[PDB]
Amino acid sequence: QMPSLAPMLEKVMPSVVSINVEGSTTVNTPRMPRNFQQFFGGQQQKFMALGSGVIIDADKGYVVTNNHVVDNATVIKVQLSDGRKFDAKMVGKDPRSDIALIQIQNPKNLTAIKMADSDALRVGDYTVAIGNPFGLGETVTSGIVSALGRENFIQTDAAINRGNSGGALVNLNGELIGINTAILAPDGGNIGIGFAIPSNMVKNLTSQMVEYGQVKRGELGIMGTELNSELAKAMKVDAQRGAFVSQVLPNSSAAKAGIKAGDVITSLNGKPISSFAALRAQVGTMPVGSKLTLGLLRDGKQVNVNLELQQSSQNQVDSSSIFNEMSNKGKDQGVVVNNVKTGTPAAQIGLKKGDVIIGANQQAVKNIAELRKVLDSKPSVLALNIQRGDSTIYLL
Amino acid sequence: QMPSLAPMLEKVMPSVVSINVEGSTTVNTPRMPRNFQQFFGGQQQKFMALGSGVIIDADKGYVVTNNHVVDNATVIKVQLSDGRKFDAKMVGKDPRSDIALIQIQNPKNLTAIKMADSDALRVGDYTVAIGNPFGLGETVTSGIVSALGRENFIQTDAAINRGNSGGALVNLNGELIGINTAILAPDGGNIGIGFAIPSNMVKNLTSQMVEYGQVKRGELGIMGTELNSELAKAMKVDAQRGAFVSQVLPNSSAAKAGIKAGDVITSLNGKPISSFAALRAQVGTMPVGSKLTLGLLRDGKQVNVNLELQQSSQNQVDSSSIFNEMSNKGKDQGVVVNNVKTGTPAAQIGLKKGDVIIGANQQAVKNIAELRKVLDSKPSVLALNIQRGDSTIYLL
Amino acid sequence: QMPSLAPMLEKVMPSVVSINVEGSTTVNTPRMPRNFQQFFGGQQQKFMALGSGVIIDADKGYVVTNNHVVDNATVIKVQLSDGRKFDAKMVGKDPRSDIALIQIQNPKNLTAIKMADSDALRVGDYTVAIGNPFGLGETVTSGIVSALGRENFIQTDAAINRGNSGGALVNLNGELIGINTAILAPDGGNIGIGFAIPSNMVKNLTSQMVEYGQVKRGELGIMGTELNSELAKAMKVDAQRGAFVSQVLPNSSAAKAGIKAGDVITSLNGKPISSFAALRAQVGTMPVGSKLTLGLLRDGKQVNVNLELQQSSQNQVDSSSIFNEMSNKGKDQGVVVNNVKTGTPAAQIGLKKGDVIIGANQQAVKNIAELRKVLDSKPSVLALNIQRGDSTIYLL
Amino acid sequence: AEVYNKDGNKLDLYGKVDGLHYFSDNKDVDGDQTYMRLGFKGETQVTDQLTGYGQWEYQIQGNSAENENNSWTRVAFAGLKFQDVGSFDYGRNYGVVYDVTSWTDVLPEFGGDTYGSDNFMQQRGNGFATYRNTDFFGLVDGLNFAVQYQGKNGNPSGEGFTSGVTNNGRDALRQNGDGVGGSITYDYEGFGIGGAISSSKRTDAQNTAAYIGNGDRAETYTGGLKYDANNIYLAAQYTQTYNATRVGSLGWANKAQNFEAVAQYQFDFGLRPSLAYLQSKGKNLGRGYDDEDILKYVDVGATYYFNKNMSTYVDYKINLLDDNQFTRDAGINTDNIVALGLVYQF
Repeated sequence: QMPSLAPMLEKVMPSVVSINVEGSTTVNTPRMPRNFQQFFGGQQQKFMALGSGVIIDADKGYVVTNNHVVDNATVIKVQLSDGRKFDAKMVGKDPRSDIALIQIQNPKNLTAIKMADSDALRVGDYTVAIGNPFGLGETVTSGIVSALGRENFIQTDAAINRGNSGGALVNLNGELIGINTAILAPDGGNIGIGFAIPSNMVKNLTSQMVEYGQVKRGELGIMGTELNSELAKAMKVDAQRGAFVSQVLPNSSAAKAGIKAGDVITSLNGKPISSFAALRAQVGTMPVGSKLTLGLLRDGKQVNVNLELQQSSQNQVDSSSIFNEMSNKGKDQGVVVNNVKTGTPAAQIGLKKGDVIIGANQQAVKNIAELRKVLDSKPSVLALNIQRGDSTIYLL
Repeated sequence: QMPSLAPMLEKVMPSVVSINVEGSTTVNTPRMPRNFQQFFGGQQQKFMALGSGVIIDADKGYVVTNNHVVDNATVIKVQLSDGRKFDAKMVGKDPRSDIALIQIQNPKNLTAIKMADSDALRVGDYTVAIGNPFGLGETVTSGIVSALGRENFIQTDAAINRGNSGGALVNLNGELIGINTAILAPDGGNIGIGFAIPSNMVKNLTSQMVEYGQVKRGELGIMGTELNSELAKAMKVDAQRGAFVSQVLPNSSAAKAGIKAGDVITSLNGKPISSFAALRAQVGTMPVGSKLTLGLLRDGKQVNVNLELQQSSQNQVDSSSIFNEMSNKGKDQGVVVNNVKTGTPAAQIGLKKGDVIIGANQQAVKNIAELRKVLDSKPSVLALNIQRGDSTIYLL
Repeated sequence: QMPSLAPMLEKVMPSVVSINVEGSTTVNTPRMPRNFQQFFGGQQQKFMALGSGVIIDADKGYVVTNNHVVDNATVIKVQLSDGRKFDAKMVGKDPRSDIALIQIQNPKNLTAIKMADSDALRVGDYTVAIGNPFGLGETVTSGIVSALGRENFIQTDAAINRGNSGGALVNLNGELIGINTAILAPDGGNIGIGFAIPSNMVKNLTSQMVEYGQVKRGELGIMGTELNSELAKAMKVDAQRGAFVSQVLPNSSAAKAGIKAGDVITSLNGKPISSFAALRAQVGTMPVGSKLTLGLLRDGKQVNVNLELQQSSQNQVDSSSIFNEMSNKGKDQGVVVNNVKTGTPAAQIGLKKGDVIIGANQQAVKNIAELRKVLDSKPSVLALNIQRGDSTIYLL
Repeated sequence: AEVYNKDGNKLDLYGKVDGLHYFSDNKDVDGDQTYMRLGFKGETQVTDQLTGYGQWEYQIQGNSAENENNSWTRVAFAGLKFQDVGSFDYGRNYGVVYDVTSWTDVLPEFGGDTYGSDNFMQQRGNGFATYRNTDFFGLVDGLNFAVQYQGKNGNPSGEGFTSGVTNNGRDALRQNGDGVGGSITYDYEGFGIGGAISSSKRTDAQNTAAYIGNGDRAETYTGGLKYDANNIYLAAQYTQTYNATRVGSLGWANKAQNFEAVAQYQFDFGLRPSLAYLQSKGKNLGRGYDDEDILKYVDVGATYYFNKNMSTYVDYKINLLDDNQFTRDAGINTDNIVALGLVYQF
């Protein structure tokens, strides 16, 4: 009869799930009355998000999805394409790539998609996207590979006018080639065409979340922008062709090793650095503990140093199956906890600002994958062998 | 050589027509001067509309189209794809589905599309839309079946960025699978993807207009909305999870049988009613004279009753081939006329607010299809055997 | 395995180039301060443009592109798909069609696309567009022939949501079928679907630029609009159904021969003229020196006359390989120079407002193609045998 | 800043950048409100008695992305001044009613909003011909008066209007027919007393069923009082209007009674706290609205002056309007707003 994508879609759909997130966040307190002819310029607020995800491990119930959907989640629900409902928990997330991993709680008879090799993609190749555009459900749209970046973001015309960046990008064989994302951050929604992380990168970032707790991406800990910013002018910067250092992050390697706002990096390991962009991307091709010597500019300053795990990708209330923001520290040198909060449920448990945890409630916790591997096997007695540098206490 | 949709399009185009509507409406009288820095807050006004339609009966010259195009028409013109021009008259319309039927006056050598079976549609299936996007003519665009609702609105990516909801949705065999619509009422234009009524529903709604004068859809005659509305708050509604009754329609079954604004329906024939939506859709799966008992909420009130034909789908100046708003009454119990107007051309003929017409100017008029079947055969002498309940007069 | 457009795209891409234009223009001088709650109502300003082009002559390095990209260029750069960079110079442009021709300076090993026959296009035919949507590079998108005008602008759904009107439109065989354009002038960006000039017209307009210096399109030299304009009302025009003459252009044939603002043309060579539109398009189907008698309306006025080359398509600093706005004059009757500027680099060389150039620095210059053919072969000694009517001087 | 002063011509080029943020439950006003203003005032000595001048001021919003520009002209006028006789100027300028109401328009961010721009002769507007006499021929120190005419600003041109058009036409909420007004103020030592009256023809576009407050003319009557000495600033104004006060987007108030009061103190160390109250009470509004508050708020704020070129402020609009049908229909803000600003000026 007539050609159709329905035959492979039937072998694919069981792997695509819907995701309903419920969570809260801090919003500013509304000042009243409200005057709409007056252009001006803390409380938790519940919000609801919804997106798609792809079953990537049928046994473990591992579902890949966008970080812009599950971010700040308190409750994450998943509904299979056959209608069965499950609960899910955060296992990992990485805001850079806008990719996150979750785990269906109590999976039973699941189907996982097969991942194809991103590296074999070519522009005229056919593409099919599957997502939940406006909430009304699971929509599939078709097209082709528009641009192969060459980070290799995949570009495709199988998008959706005014809709939210769905999820799965699949080839004509039903294999996963990329997860569609949203490059319009803290928004969701597209620029006109579609951007996907390639399947090979998805596989890679995803395994890290599993086997470590987070992705090994080191940060230079500087924060800044281009040489056009109001501060590059309001501070008049000499020789403009590089990355403007607006501030050096606290307790960072850039901070520790030496550097101060103003200097404009001009190179990284000999190579020219013409824009924060160039730099932000280059430092992203280097895993923790790496050493990268870069040239700065004040009069003619330059240094060499080693970076540590970034702070963007971190964990929260999913390490201890219970409930309560740690992350990994250097190589397999335990799990270092970061900025504690105000509610202080975890600080209340004797955990400060820089407390490592090499003791797996008794054993070795070189990382959050392991640590969490124990706070899930023996939920009975828990004594966190934490040692924030000196103090080696054992709280419950 | 190379594949192409041109070969089937050539067998399809003769069935697609263009439609030019001319008509008027009531607009408010402009207050002058005009101050664009002052956000404020009867006369007929001519307007022009244009859309596409599909020839569905070559002999009778029956063309299906959107109700948002022909609504309020005074003059409706049709131009075939070969360029022949004709006049058309309203035969039916149904605002819910946004579907309307018209008849080419004096057809000669027409081609009708074959309708395929909507029920056999599947998501990866290929789709082709044909319409008049910006007026500039007849545009065809292609794609696939995105979502099969499952009312079964069909969702497809063969739409158009910023254009008006065209008309025909056809499969790769040139058969009609759906008529594209506009879910952005009293606007036309899409949300980002395309919504079509399925061909099987089109066939069904369309035959009703032919063989009855209108579609048999009973209304519960309540009007209201959700439990979020300003009135659900400004009136503080207890137990919020249902349909808010803002008002009970006059001379209605809800009115007649018993009900008053405020009560929030909680169920319909035992089943839960969590939103006006749910309800508006459920009452739409029930033809006139049906009986549906529903539970209300005031303190704990509930009733049972039978509904009558809705008022949205009605007729006007097309029943009497002449010129001048009736509709059907219950089963084949004549044709009941509704709200007369101000110009009073038909009221001037001895027709009040509730005047039935069982007399076909001499015969049986159980319905508008029949009635109109007579005011078209014998346009000589006309005596309307109308009886508005008691008075059984015979006007000309 | 699976079907793909990648195999023909690999035979096509080497012909598609990227184009970076740098140039300036006259902007108004900003008045400060700036009050954003105050709706109000000369200096050169540099700007940057970028677009795509198609190699159309491998030997001569001839690249076709949109006039909205190269217009006002001072510097035009081209980058092949393999990454080789070249410089380019204007050889021709035509704002009506929004089509321009350029020449790579110093081509080496180039590939040209094959042009297919536009006339054989049909609506269901498959289409593929190649362009640089948001600057980020060369994107290809696919689709079909939506509308075949029938000027034959091609309409296709292979466009891009919110992006700039790319360039090449190619069929499934990799042959050029149209150059995509922007009908949203002095903007770039689409209406929702794509508009392309057909390949056969591209071939035709393009050769003219080569063999003459510009396209032979005669103008009636009137300027005006429809009968709705504020001036058609503010001046109350009797019998409204034609083209409103707002002004007769200076030194024009309309001016010379006879005509004055107000008259509304009603016909052109016997045929009805119901809109400026109709007229602007009809006068565009007539090459210079043609004779077209049209009927005007004042009380009942009508005349006959012969038009000359339009002024929209002209040349500037590319005739003399050096640097400095001429155009062609009638048949091969030399090259007539038009409105000189303020910097006066060329006026400074003894060239007034109406100076012809039949002397090729010694030879025959019936046209800009020839003239420029000499100011490129012998860049040594240059004596412009110009004669602006009477004065036959010989400047350097 | 005076950037030119030579051979009897002076040019002052001035401006400010206000890095500004609003905090509000009302998301239509919430967020970045950064803006800049630029202007010039020039004067030329014609004779010892006669001076010519011109002034221009422009606001450019600093809170938009680069694909748009939101900017406007605040004032633009040229004039002549004769020593001990008076002055005349023409252009976009302030209406003479503002001579009195300006006295309470001294708040860090808010205030001055019982009226608006392009609002008959109440504030900034087009086509003002303004005559002023200072000190009564120099024979009564501190006594000033003004008489002003405003030409019609009507329907836009080129939009199919068949009456009431002007070259610079606009929407009806910002139109005006011909108007005339006057002001008198007297200031002795620290004290000030003042009054103003305006009367403008209303255009046909303004008097349609689409707008509340239909009427032949817009009239305003204003009284004001001021005290400004010993580091204390006190002022109050009361205005009665007829078919002149906008009611959001609905049109105008048949009658309105407007009141504004402010109290401010200047500490030696640079802090200037401010307290104010504003209200606008509309009467006989039509469409069943009857009597309604158009505006009602208490404003508490403070500015810190680092010097004459740098300052920072917080202003807190405590909005006493309640969310009701009327304010919803008119689109009037009923939420509180906190503004925080940091201002460089020259």
